[PDB]
Order: sequence, then structure tokens, then C-alpha cells
Amino acid sequence: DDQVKKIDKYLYAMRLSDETLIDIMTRFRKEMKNGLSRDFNPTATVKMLPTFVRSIPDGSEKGDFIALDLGGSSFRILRVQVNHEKNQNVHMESEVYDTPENIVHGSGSQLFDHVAECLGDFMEKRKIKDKKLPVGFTFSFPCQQSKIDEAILITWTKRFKASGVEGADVVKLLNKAIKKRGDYDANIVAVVNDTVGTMMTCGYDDQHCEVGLIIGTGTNACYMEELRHIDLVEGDEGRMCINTEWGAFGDDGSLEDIRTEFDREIDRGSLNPGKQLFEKMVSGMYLGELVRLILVKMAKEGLLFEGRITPELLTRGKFNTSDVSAIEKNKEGLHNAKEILTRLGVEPSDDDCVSVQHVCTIVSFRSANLVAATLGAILNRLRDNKGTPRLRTTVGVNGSLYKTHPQYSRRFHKTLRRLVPDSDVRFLLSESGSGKGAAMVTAVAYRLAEQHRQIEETLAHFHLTKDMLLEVKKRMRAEMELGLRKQTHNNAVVKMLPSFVRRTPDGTENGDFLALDLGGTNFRVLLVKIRSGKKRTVEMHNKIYAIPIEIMQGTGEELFDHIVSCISDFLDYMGIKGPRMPLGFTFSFPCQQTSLDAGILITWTKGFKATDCVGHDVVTLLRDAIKRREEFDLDVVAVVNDTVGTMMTCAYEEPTCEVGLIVGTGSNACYMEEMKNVEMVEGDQGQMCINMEWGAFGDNGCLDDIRTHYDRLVDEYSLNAGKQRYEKMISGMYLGEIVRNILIDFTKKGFLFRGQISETLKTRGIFETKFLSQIESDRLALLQVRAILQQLGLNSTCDDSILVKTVCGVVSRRAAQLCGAGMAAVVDKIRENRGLDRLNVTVGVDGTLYKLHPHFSRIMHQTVKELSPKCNVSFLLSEDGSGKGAALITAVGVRLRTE
Amino acid sequence: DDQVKKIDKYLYAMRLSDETLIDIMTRFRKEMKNGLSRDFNPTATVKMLPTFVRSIPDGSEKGDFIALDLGGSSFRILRVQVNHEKNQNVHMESEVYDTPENIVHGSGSQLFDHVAECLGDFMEKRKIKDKKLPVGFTFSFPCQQSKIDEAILITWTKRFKASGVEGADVVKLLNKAIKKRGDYDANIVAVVNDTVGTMMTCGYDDQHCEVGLIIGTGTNACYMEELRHIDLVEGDEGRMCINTEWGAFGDDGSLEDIRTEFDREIDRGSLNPGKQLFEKMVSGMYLGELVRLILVKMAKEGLLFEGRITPELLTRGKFNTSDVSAIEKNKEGLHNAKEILTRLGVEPSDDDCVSVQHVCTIVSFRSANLVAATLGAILNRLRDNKGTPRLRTTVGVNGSLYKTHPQYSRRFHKTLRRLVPDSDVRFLLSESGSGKGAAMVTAVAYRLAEQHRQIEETLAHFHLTKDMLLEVKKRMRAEMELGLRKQTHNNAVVKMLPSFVRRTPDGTENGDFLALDLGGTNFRVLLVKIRSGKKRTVEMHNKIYAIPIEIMQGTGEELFDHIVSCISDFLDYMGIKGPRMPLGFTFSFPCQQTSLDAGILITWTKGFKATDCVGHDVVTLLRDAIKRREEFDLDVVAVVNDTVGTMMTCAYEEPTCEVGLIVGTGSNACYMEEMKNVEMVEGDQGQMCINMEWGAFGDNGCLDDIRTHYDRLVDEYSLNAGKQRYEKMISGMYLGEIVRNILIDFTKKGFLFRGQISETLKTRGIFETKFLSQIESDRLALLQVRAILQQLGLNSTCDDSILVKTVCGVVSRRAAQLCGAGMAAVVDKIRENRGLDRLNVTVGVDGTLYKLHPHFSRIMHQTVKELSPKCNVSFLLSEDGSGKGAALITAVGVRLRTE
Ligand SMILES: O=P(O)(O)OC[C@H]1O[C@@H](O)[C@H](O)[C@@H](O)[C@@H]1O
Ligand SMILES: O=P(O)(O)OC[C@H]1O[C@@H](O)[C@H](O)[C@@H](O)[C@@H]1O
Ligand SMILES: O=P(O)(O)OC[C@H]1O[C@@H](O)[C@H](O)[C@@H](O)[C@@H]1O
Ligand SMILES: O=P(O)(O)OC[C@H]1O[C@@H](O)[C@H](O)[C@@H](O)[C@@H]1O
Ligand SMILES: OC[C@H]1O[C@@H](O)[C@H](O)[C@@H](O)[C@@H]1O
Ligand SMILES: OC[C@H]1O[C@@H](O)[C@H](O)[C@@H](O)[C@@H]1O
Ligand SMILES: OC[C@H]1O[C@@H](O)[C@H](O)[C@@H](O)[C@@H]1O
Ligand SMILES: OC[C@H]1O[C@@H](O)[C@H](O)[C@@H](O)[C@@H]1O
Ligand code: NA
Ligand code: NA
Ligand code: NA
Ligand code: NA
Repeated sequence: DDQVKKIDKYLYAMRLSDETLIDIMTRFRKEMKNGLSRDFNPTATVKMLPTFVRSIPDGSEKGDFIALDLGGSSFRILRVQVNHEKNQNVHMESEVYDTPENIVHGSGSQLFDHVAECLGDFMEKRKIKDKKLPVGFTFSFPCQQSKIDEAILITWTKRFKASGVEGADVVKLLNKAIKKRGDYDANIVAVVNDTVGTMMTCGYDDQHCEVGLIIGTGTNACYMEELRHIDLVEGDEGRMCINTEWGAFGDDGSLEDIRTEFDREIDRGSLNPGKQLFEKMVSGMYLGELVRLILVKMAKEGLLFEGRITPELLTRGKFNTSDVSAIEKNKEGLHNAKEILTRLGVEPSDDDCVSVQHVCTIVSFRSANLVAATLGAILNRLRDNKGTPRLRTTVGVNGSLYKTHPQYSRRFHKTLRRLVPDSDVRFLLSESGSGKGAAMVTAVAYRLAEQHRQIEETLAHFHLTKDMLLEVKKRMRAEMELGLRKQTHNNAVVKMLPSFVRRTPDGTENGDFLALDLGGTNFRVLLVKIRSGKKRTVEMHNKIYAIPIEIMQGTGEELFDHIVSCISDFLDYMGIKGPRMPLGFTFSFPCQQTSLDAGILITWTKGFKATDCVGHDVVTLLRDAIKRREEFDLDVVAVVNDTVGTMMTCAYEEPTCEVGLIVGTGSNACYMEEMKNVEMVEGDQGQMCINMEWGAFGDNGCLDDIRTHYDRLVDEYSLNAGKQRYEKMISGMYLGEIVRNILIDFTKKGFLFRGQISETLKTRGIFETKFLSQIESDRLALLQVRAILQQLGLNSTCDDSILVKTVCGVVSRRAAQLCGAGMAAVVDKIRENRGLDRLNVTVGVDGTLYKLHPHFSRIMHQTVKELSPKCNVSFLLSEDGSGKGAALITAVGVRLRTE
Repeated sequence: DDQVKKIDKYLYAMRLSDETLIDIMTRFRKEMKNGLSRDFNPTATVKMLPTFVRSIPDGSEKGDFIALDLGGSSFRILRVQVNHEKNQNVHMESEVYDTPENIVHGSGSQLFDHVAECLGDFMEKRKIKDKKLPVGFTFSFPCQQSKIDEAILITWTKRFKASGVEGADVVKLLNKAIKKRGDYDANIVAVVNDTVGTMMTCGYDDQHCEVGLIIGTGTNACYMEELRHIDLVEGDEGRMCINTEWGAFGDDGSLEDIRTEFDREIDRGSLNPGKQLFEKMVSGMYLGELVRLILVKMAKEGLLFEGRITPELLTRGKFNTSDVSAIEKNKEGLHNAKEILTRLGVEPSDDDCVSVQHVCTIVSFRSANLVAATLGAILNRLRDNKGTPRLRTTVGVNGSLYKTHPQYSRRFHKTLRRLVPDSDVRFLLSESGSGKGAAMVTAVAYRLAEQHRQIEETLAHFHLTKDMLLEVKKRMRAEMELGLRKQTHNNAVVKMLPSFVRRTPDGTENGDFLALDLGGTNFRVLLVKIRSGKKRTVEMHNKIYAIPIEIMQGTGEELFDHIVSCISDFLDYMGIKGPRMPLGFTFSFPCQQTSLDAGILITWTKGFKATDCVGHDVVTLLRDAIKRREEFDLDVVAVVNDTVGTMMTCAYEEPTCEVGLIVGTGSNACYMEEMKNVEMVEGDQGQMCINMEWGAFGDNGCLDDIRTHYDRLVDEYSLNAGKQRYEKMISGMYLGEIVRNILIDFTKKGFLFRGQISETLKTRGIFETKFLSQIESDRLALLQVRAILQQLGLNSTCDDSILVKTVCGVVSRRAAQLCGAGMAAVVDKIRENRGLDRLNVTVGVDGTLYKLHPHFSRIMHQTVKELSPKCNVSFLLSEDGSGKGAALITAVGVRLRTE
């Protein structure tokens, strides 16, 4: 019996006590938490990689799929089919392809060309190249994943070392490999670890399976973790499968007290020195060589074959894990030991066979015990996660060692069940490998990819290319010409209305003025005091006055009676009732003007429809309401569009400013034009500011080209169907409605909100400028987004929130680009007007969407820079409102009136 | 009692039950939590802004300071002198500067010009213009700060509305206005809120002060929060003052059930509509106007003065909060109300006076109550942070309303104490204002600014401009010349040794080869099989062999006996013991060669110093060690440098790979030179690979220009003092040592580790390549950085971690650039040699530092691209060591021999 008690003492370090295993396990429980923490992950050796599989197959899976399986004993390509509706039970065929060492060690090219070729063949035989079969990929190395169809190889393991793969995406790599062939089309939809594939395969038959275990060439386990623990994945919704990659357990020295001189020597001879140190004590790629190392040591010390030592005993790999298994068998154990050893050249005695067989025991008993240590850890995590006093789950298993060895399973289970007695675990041996599980994943992944494809399809219609934007710019410029020219003005949609403001502030404006600001979100009355000279100053006051639902769509008399009523109040407020003051009237709707102080409303826009206004001179309507009340007198000197008011406001301090842009409730622009071009106003000397009224761009159909189903819905249900189409794709009053309509469509499609169209979602105006601005804010956690949506009344999940955010960004991005194309046309015409090669001009901007939105202005400026590269445009934000500029314009009105 | 009975019923919504107050208090509580969370902050109206003030004064403050105070009811500039070590407690002189409307409502430019001008007038009269007086800036508006001397205005409040300031750093704006004057210098070293200033002022006198409260023109409060609760500031150590900016409480509609029609109306006339809504119910700027609006409402409804109404009563601002105070005085309240109302034009009756007074009462009482609720939330907050049943704290206070109102303080205090039971609260009214506190902050800020200045000054020596880098390139080019021309070779530092490798693999290399890899981090023996012809493959194996310290610096005989010992073991491992295989020797040290198979060790580099090796032919030393065993024999065909080996390994695949580079333990490079320029070897036909041994660049002093005190220390303490200068600023064996020496210096100066130079810090090697690469890993968390350092033995804080990361980054960056300039020289020489205008060549790269570092390669590549623009350089990383290329050289060796 010394033959055994002696070995026992020698390989003493490789016989771990329950005491020790307990510590190993405790240490893995820590390594798991560290690997899950957003803070500790970057340092952790156990990556706890997220796999993006949300749960085991439920049975709803159906279709036809192709599965790949690389990285294991052999490169396997399967085919799985299922359709319970048509009562078609799971069916599958599979084949194996040869993979010579040279390819496994060559460049990724040689390799992924090889896989693509074996796939080309596999489909050529069954004649399925023409069928749009979804491919699933079982790739069994640690991988960086942000989506199920992305796999960035973190590092080769086992027997693979292929150049130019680590850090790359094997999906794109495989794809490219195929492409080169042109032999077939292949839709790689998913990539899973064999651990994950194995958990899925068993989960399919056992609804309790929460773990995926592999003990073959390599070792590694996956399990079902709570999202509220995967710090590295935005979400708390249910669970997800974590690929622990425990092979690398201890690559940081955490297990140096467990590793022996033998582990260190096998390491120094390994393909991946320093890495996968836990695995190197476990999987079947190493066990055989470990034994051979121990046997070489003993032999060198005479403990075996006297001390005869052959060159074959010193040769790397002469001693397989096959031999380890064969030697461990109960009947032919020693018979085989003798044979295997005789082939080695040594002179195997019957005693030698018995010693060698015991070594094999020690080495294999250890591996099995280690896996029991770590797997025990996982189960401890599960029992904890839940909170139940006991644990009852199923563990899927696979791999050559576990399947072929005649003592491993038995031993492993026993040690495991012992370590965690509070568990009723059931081991289930995968019989299809990963195929079934893989395909069960490819099925869900494809399902999800189809929705996505459709989402992208619809959203793609909102994408505009450099060229399409150049066209829009070109169409804008053509429309501008049409509006300026007397022969075409009547049919032009872009009216190019003269404002009768001939120059920007000349610094002689002086006096006290009243002003109205009507048409934007806030109607207000203002008092503006301007003092010129050495020390020039501006002093303003204002008061917002609400305009009731009724009054805003009521009779004209009511509207202006209200306005004047508000003027009265403000005069009291300022303590200036009495004197007859001059008044600048900022009225933000298209007006036909014959002079600065006359403006005839052409049409209501935005939210206003007051009866008996269109066709009248708004300055007259105002004077009437003034005489009607009869309290006080005013001298209405001017009527100004907010674009022009804005340009003048900014021109005050910025003499380079000659353009006015509004992007708020509505959208519109103005700029300084040459009188010779304004064919609608007699005289070709000097300049005049032109209120473009560009919102009506597209009203003659010139944009049907890029308007979508959702744009037409918004237009069709608006107060002014058919009009202001350009504006309706840009401004805050409308952007939300576009988004809303898209979301309704997506919900009916079943993409959103579990397919339930909320009563809220049917409320128009739900997505205000404010909401859209908040939703699109940067680095804004999904949790906050979802919070905002629930605030509106929208019951939504993380996925919903993501989709909504995407949608808002697509709509607002397009708004900024279209706005940019118009402005690009404008500044470019100015450049040509001055006959310049380069032009520096500044735009005065205002509007709630422009001020609040986190991307609009940025993307807008970008677009203008790219579309009019011969112009350097500066956008200046107006902080005072239009009042200043209106006052400044009223000052000139007075001098020319008092002229 | 009738009069008050009815008024109470009329303004019912402005009288707040403790039930309501406790309601509001709970709300603010939630709002605080939201403002502090990284998830909800972006949508929270209460901003909870970090202040970067760690604690109240600790008595160590001392110096001469200037303090600005803007945003309050008056613009003040002060001077604070604090000298404890000189009986000089705290002395201050202040001066008020008139600040007219126009300035406060005009352009940011005027505003800060005006400030800069006043600061000038101030310093002029005191003739202190010449002293280095640090400036602290009290700016009572909400600001985003990443550090104490930065202040980005978020939004104007109170009476301010100057254009071009929101979103800007008021500190820059001020310096800008100062530099535009030319009158003086100003060291603005800190910016604080007035609540912070107040807290620090009271804290000076009362060590229990944990809150600063303002109830004047505007209202706000700050308090000491635990750093662990402050998400927006990385760190969990200690506390920091938080500026709640509680004026914006309710701006999201949070307090609409509290807000009345009067609040809504005062809003519509405010300078900032829809903002600071909570503040608009509380502070002095609003309380009076709020009262007026009620008198007007009541008058219109008959409830006052028979219902009479005057233009005065209807005017904005005719009823100041000042009048509110007077009318609430015990003795003269009603008498004062008589005078006030009689001036307003109405015919005040004794009842009117009583009615009015009771109005003021309700208004000011609500104000006080509201503040009690929010302060209560804070107090309760402070307590929970301690986790104790009771709370004892002092609240610093200031503001015109709180100071001058005859009832407010009392009522405020009353309600507060009733709302927070288990707490003793002292209300210390700041008599000096916030100026003293501001100065206390300034003192610590300056003290800190001085540390940064010195640190930045030190680190700047590691900064290299594009120009400097061009020089390094130029100098490198010169050295290359000297090394090639035999006229100057002997004296040249960069040796440009000939490798006697004349051409990159031609594609015919065939056979089996042995290889040695000695000089890098791992010594290994390799077996390499190269099959040429129609099908070309390369199969290689290898084993790592540890070279024990002793042996590494023992005797040449022991070293090479060890080498040959391992060669013997590997032959066993591979099972090829017997045949006389050709061997390729990769020897990573400078060798004088007269032929491919002859190499004289010129000198040791890196960590090697075996004796009686230098001056010997390393092939001879090997062949000898082999003879000394006689176990076997071999055919050493070549001695190769790792640069040459790496270039060949990579040129095997890429035919434009004419350059080699190593950035590992050491740094060096090789390239294909033209025999004409290789004056040291007879002939001018064909080409030859030149091992530059560029590490010795600088050994002749040609870099003394950029080498630093720390470089000299690292060099002076090395095994090869004075040699390999260039390399010591680049490779993994040295960079860590540069860092360690900088850290030691910084620690003595007292910038790091509490000035404690630990035993760990004294240990050389501490900052290995591995560690150095983790620390700089992109987007790594501070705790992660702190964790790793703690793991080293360096007990360090978060600030400590910040500095260590910065240091590491400066060193690694310089290294990458220096390396880049070297390569730029090399590639550009080849370009010119071949008289090309543009050159496309690829470089084979190897080395742990190059592989593991998160920035080196990126920065290096970028530098090459920038210094040699007429070159397009590609970097191919060698994934399988120098072995391949070495065998490829062996091949052409045995061949050219027989051929
Ligand atoms: O490497 P081994 O011993 O074949 O075991 C692991 C393999 O087991 C197979 O059955 C699975 O299909 C593969 O996905 C897995 O990689
Ligand atoms: O429609 P919005 O978002 O209110 O923006 C446009 C308005 O912006 C205001 O700032 C201008 O003073 C108005 O003249 C203008 O109509
Ligand atoms: O608004 P008020 O009445 O000036 O009160 C607040 C001010 O109080 C002063 O005492 C402080 O010095 C200022 O920093 C602060 O802004
Ligand atoms: O010094 P390091 O970090 O090991 O890197 C350089 C070494 O890298 C190895 O990969 C090469 O095979 C050696 O030839 C080379 O000397
Ligand atoms: O094949 C089984 C295991 O081998 C390990 O070495 C790999 O790192 C894992 O990806 C895999 O689960
Ligand atoms: O308010 C911005 C713009 O809105 C457009 O719909 C109006 O027709 C314009 O007059 C106005 O400038
Ligand atoms: O000065 C009183 C307070 O007024 C508030 O409105 C400001 O935003 C604060 O910065 C300031 O502390
Ligand atoms: O190993 C990298 C490099 O280190 C240098 O210091 C040695 O002198 C070279 O021979 C070698 O190429
Ligand atoms: Na998560
Ligand atoms: Na004209
Ligand atoms: Na923090
Ligand atoms: Na020569």
C-alpha cells in the first residue's frame, strides 16, 4: 500500500481538502461581484461578460436556422428547424469539418476564409444558398458584446492563436470572408459562448436550468443573473445570462497558493503563458500533459520504471487525456496503463501501472474538485439572488472530459452536492452540444432584428444626404428668385415680403417707445427707452399677457380689443398713461406691406385663426380697437415680423448682422436684400430687409420629394392643411406631432408599448418643445428618459424609451438640417450680392426650440458650414426678445414720419 | 375683529398650515436628493451645485486678500487681512461702488469692464496695485464649477440680465476685462456664492456652522454635504459645501398648488418669467410688489378705500418691501401705513391702514414660513447624514429682509424650530457680510493654486512642442549619419550596426529551425518549421525559461551553460534530440558583427550584466557552452537583434515592411539601408539591415536640452549610468522609475501622500509596465485608480490618485512622442535616400510596453504622421515574437552558405 500512500504524500499539494475548496469558492464569489461592478470590472480577471440572452427557450421559438460551432474539439455546422404551430418538433442535422493546426495558428484571414468556405459547402450540399437562412454563431472565447450580433475577441484561449483577430469583431471578419467569395449571402444574427449555447439546449427541456457548464478542451460556466446586478448594462428589467469566463480565474496571482510547480511548467510551455490559470488546472487540453509532467519528475527521481526515461516520455503531448481516461476505467484501467506505458518505451512493471493510474486519479480528482468549488459559487449566488432557503435548479453540461471520462462526473457531482448541501441540483448532459440552444437564440435574435430592420426602414426616410440637402438649398434659392421678381411673385410660395426697414441701427435712434410682441409663445407689451450719443443705453420693461383659448380663435374685434385692453393695463403698470407714444407692433405672420406702418394679413399661421382678420391691415384693426376703448391715444408707427425685429435687435451691437432667424413655434428668416432685386418695391438704390416667410416653402409641392407619411398626417390634421409645409418639418409646434405619429405607427406595428395605443399617445401636442429637449439631452440615463415618458403618461420600458429617444433625435436632426439648407441658400445669395469669394455674416436667432434643444443649433450650424463653404456664418442668440429691434425700427419710423 | 377676519378669508391660500409646510418640506427633501443624483440632476430644478469648499475656516488661514461682491443689493469691494501669528485677528476695509441699471441690464462687456474698472479705482487709492493680493469673487448667481476658480453662469436671477454671460466663465470674462485695461494684474483665485461666503464668515466665529442662508434681494441656502452623497464629484472622502440654489424650487410646476394668482401675475412682469418661482414668494425684491398687487385687486373689488384707485397705486414698484417692513412695526406700523398710503394718492382710512398692515403680515409670514420648510429639510438632511437622534448646528445668515424686518426673524425662527423637533439651532447673523468668508476661501484656494503652479511648472519640462520634436528628429538624423560614415563612426553614439541581413524574405525560405529569444522579459527556446512552395506554412512551438537573478548577473560561463541547459531540455520537449539543427540566436544587445554568424557583445544594456561576456563573440560563447556538455551539437547559423528579427517576422507577410521597432523592456529600431551609405561594410551593391541601437542616442549629451532632473536621477542610479539615455526616456524598464522619482519629489514638497515617503515609494520597480498601463486606462474610475495604488502599498486619497495619473500620463506621452520623432527621422531618411516625394512603408512592432499601454502606440503613430508628413507609415504588430523572423534569417543563412 506504500505504492499509494507514497504518491499521496508526494502529490500532496494536488489533493485539496473540503477546507480548501471552501476558500476557493468564497474567493470566486468575490471575483464575481468584482467582475459585475462597473468600478471593479476593468480590473477583474473574471470578466462576467454580458451575453444578451434574456432567458431560456419558452417554446415559442420557430423557423429554420444554421448554427456554427468553432473553438471546441471540432468545427461543427448544424441546421435546426422547429415549428410547433405546424406541430413540427425540433429537428436537426449536423456535419463536422476538418481544421488543421496550420489554420488554427495562421492569420485570421486563412481561418475565416476557411469557415466561410465550409459554410459555402454546407449550404451547397443541402442546396439552401438561395434560402434566407439566419446564421447563429457558437464561438467559445471571451468576447466583448454590446449587442447579440457583435463579438469582439478579447483573447484567444485553448488551442487557438490566430493573427489579427483579438480586438476585432469576428462577425465582421466572418462577413468579409464570405463577401470575398460571393458564393453565398449569409445573415449572421447571433454569437454565443458554448456555455450559453449549452444552457439554452438544456433549458429547452428543463425549465429549471439556470446554469451552463463546460468541461472539455477548456472550462467555463455561464448563469442567469439579475439585471439589477449587471452594472455594465443599462437596465433592471428581469434577468440576463452572464458568461463568467472563469478559466481566467487567478490570472492575477490570486491562486498562487493553489498552483503547483507542474501548473507553472505546463504554463511556460502553453500557447497563452500566464493566462487561463484556473482552466489550466482543469480542462482536458491540459490534464494529459500535466500527468506526463508529474511522471517525468518521478522518473527522474527513480520512483517509476526504476528511473528509465525515454525520449517519448519527454516529448510534449505524448500523454493524452484519452490515456488519462482509459487508465481510469475500472476493468481495463491497468490493462490500458500497461499498453499506453509500453508504447512509451519505458519498461512498465505491474507496479508502475498501478502508480501511474493513481497519479491520473490525483490529477483528475483535482480538476473535478476545482470545478465543484467554482460552480458551487454560482449556485450560492442563485440561492442568494432569490432569497429562498433552499435551491432547486438544473445545470446544463458538456465537453469531452465530462462526457468521456469514466470517473469525473460521478466524483464532481458528489463533491459539489457536498459543498452546497442546501441545493437540489440536476445535471443534464447536452446531447446536441450547442446547436439546439444556439438556434433557440438565433431565433429570438432574428425576430428582434426584423423589427429593428423595419424601424430603420421607416426612420431612413428622415435621413437626408449631402446631395439631397444641396438640392433643397437649390430649390430654396429658386423660390427666392420667384418671390422677388414681379412677374412670378403672385404664384411664388416664398413671398419675399418687403419690411420697409432699409438699414440696420445707425446709432442715432433716440426716444421712448411702446411695443407689442404677438405671434410667439408669449404675447407681451413693452416699454423701450433708447438713448444715443457718447453714452448710449437701452432700458426695457415688459409684461406677459395671456391670450385665452377663445379669444385666439374668435373674432378680430375681440382679439384686438383684448390686445388694447392689455396695452391699457401696461400703461398703468409703467405709470405712463396719458402721453401719446409711438408704437412698434411685432406681428409674426405674413403681411403685405405698402409702407412701414401698413401691413395686410395674408394668412394666419401657427395656432392663430381669428375671424375677420385675413385681408385687413392689422395696423388699422389696432387703431380701431384703440378708438373703441377710447381711454388713450397711440401713434402706431410700425408693424414688424419677428425675424426682422430679431435681426435689428442683434444688429444693434453687431454691425455684421444682416439676417434674422426664428426657430420657435414657427420658423422663418429675413435678410438684407438689394433694392434692384426687390422688383416689388419701386427704386433700385440701397437695401431693404426681406421677410422671406419661408415656412410656406414646399406649398407648391417642391418638397413632396422628401415629405413622409408622418409629415402628411401632421399637415393634414393641422389648422392650415397644405400650407407652411417647410415650417411643419422644422418648428416646435410641429416636431412633436411628427414624433407622436411615428410612435403611433410603431405601436400598431407592435414595436412599442406592448402594442397598446395609450389614450395619452392620442393626445395631440403631447411632445412639446420642452419634452423633446429633455428627452434628447446627452448622457441622460435611460432611467431618467423612461421617467420622463411615464411623466407624460406613457407607460414605457427601457427598450421603449430607447426607441422613443432614437425617434426624437431623427426628427430633430432632420429639422436642423432642413433649416440649415435654407439658411445656406440665404447667406450664399448675400455673398453673391456683394460679389465676394468669401463672406462673413452673422445671423440673429431666436425661438424656444433653438434655445432649448441640445442638438438643433449645433447640427444646424454644421449644415450651413458644409452647404455654404464660401461663407463663415456666425449665429448670435438674442436674449432680450424682439422689443429692442422693434423699438429701434419704430425710432426710424418716427423720424421718417416726423419727416 | 371683523376687518382681519375677512382679509384672512380673502388671502386664505397664502396662510400655510404646518400640515402644508411639512408637505413642502418633504418635497424640497426629494428635490435635494434629485439634484444630487447623477441620474435625475439634469431634470431637477434644485441644482445642488458643488462649491469646492471642503470645510469652514480652521484658523490656519492668513494673508492679505481682496474680495469682490456682486449680485447683492450693492456692489462691494473689500480688503481682508488675517494674521493670527501676529495678534492680527481679522481686519477689513470695504467700499461700495454705484452700479446703475444700464450696467446691470446691458452687455456682459460693460458689466465686467465696470467691475474691472472699480477694482482698479479701488487698488489705486490703496496703492496696493503692486502687491500680489489674491482675489476672491463673490458672485451671487448659480454657477457650474469644476474647480473653485471657475464659474460658468447658468442663469441670471434677481435684478441682473446682462447679455453674453450665461454659459460663459465669469472668471475668464473678468480677466478679459482686466487685461483690456492695462492698469494692473489681478489673481482671481476663487469664486463663491453669497450663501457660501456667509457660511464661511459665521464659521470663522462658530465652529458649528454648517449652513449659510440668504434672505435678502434673493433667497438661497448652502450646507455641508457628505462627499459620498454628491454624485457629480468623484470622491467619498469628507464633505463639501453644496449650493442648493433653492430659488428655482417649483420651476417645474412643483409648487403650483401653493402658488396663487398674485404669484403668477408678479411672474408675468418679472425679469425672468417662469423661473425662481419659489424665490418669488420669499425674497425682498418681490414681497412689496406682491403686496401692491393685492391692494390693487382689493381696491378694484371695493374692499379698500371705498374702491378708489390712483395711478400711483397701479404703478410697478410704488410699494417696496421696505414699506412692508415699516408697516409691520409694533409702535408705528399703522402710523407708517397711514403715511405710505397717503402718498399713494388714495384716501387712507384707519381701517384701510389696519387692512393693509394685515396683508403685509400674511405675505411676509408666508415668506418666513416657506423658508422654514426648506431650511427644515436641510436640517433634517444634516441630521440623517450623522445618523444621530438629535442635531446641533449653527446657521449663518444675511440679507436685507432678515436684518431689517421687525417680525420676520422671530416668525421665521419660531416656525422653523417647531418644524424640526430634535435639534438645537443657532442663527448667527453675519455683521461683516460674506466678505470675510470669501477671504477665508481665497486663502485656501491660493494655497492650493500655488501647489498646482509648482506641479504644472515641474511637469512642463516633460512637454515637447512640435518644434522641439522636429529638432529631436533632426538631431536623430545627424546621429544616423555619423554612425554610418566611417569617418565619425568610432565617436558616434548611435552605432548603426550592420546585421548582415541583406534582403527581406523572398518567399523561398524552407526547412526546420531552432531559435533562441534572449534579451526581452522572457527567455525562450523555439522550434520553427517553414514550408515554402505552392503551399506556404509556418508551425512554431516554444517554451519559456526563467533566468534566475544570480545567473543573469553571474559569469558568462554560467549564463551560457544555463542557456545550453535549456536548449537541451527543449530538444527533449520537442523530441528532436539527435540531429544537428541550424539555430537562430536572437540576442537583444548591441553586437559588432563581421558576418551573420559572428557577434561581439559591445556592452550590456537593460538588466543584464554577466561578466566576461562583453568583448566576446556571443556565438563563440554559445558554441563553447555546447561543447562543455557534449550531450549534443548544433549549428549556430546566425545572431540576430530583436529589431531585425521583428522586422523579418513582419516582412514575411508584408513586402513593404522595411523597418523594425521595439518598445518593451528596452527600445530600439532597425531598417533596410543602402550599402552605399553603409560605409562600414565594403561595397555599395544591394541593401543591408541596420540595427541602429538608438537607445544610446543622447549619450553624447545631444538631449541634455530636454532631459530633466528626474531623467538624470533614473540614469544616475541605473546599472549603466550615462548610457542608453534616449531609451531611458522611452522603455518599460525605465518609465516607471521616472514617475517614482517625480512622486518622491512631489511628496517631499508636500503635494502627495501627506508628505510621507513610504517604504513602498522607496522601492524601485514599483511602477511596472503592467501597472503603468492600468492606471492610464481610458475612462477608468478614480476609486479604481486609488484601489490599484492602495494595492501597491501606497495609501493614497482621490486627489493623490488624480496627481499620480496625471504624472504617469505626462511621462508616457513624452515617451511616445520621443519615440515618434525617432521613427520620423528613420522613415524620412529612407524616403530621401530613394529620392521619393512620398514614401509608403510599414514597421514591424513588438514589446510589452507597446502592446499593453492604452496610449503609447496611438500617440507615437500620430507623431510620426505629424513630423514626417511626406511619409505614410503602417504599424504591424508582431503577435508571435521574433522567432519567425529569426528562422527566416537562419534559412537565408544556411542557403547563402552552401550557395
Ligand atoms: O471542446 P469540447 O471537449 O468538444 O467541449 C466543448 C464543446 O462541446 C460541444 O458539444 C459543443 O457543441 C461546443 O459548443 C463546445 O465548444
Ligand atoms: O415661438 P417662440 O418659441 O415663442 O419664439 C419666437 C418669439 O421669440 C421671442 O423671443 C421674440 O421676442 C418674439 O418676437 C418671437 O415671436
Ligand atoms: O440682497 P442683499 O440685501 O444685498 O443681501 C445679500 C447680500 O448680503 C451681504 O451682506 C453679502 O455681503 C452679500 O454677499 C449678499 O449677496
Ligand atoms: O522586452 P519585451 O517587453 O519582452 O519586448 C521585446 C521582446 O518582445 C518579444 O516578443 C520578442 O520575441 C523579443 O525579441 C523582444 O526582445
Ligand atoms: O470551450 C469552453 C471554454 O473555453 C474557455 O477557455 C474559453 O475562454 C470560453 O470561451 C469557453 O467557454
Ligand atoms: O414666429 C416665427 C414665424 O412663424 C411663421 O409661421 C410666421 O408666418 C412668420 O411671420 C414668423 O416669422
Ligand atoms: O443672493 C441670494 C441668492 O439669489 C438667488 O436667486 C441666486 O440664484 C443665488 O446665487 C443667491 O445666493
Ligand atoms: O530589446 C530591445 C532593445 O533594447 C536595447 O536597449 C538593446 O540595446 C537592443 O539590442 C534591443 O533591440
Ligand atoms: Na444593469
Ligand atoms: Na426695387
Ligand atoms: Na462624490
Ligand atoms: Na558600403
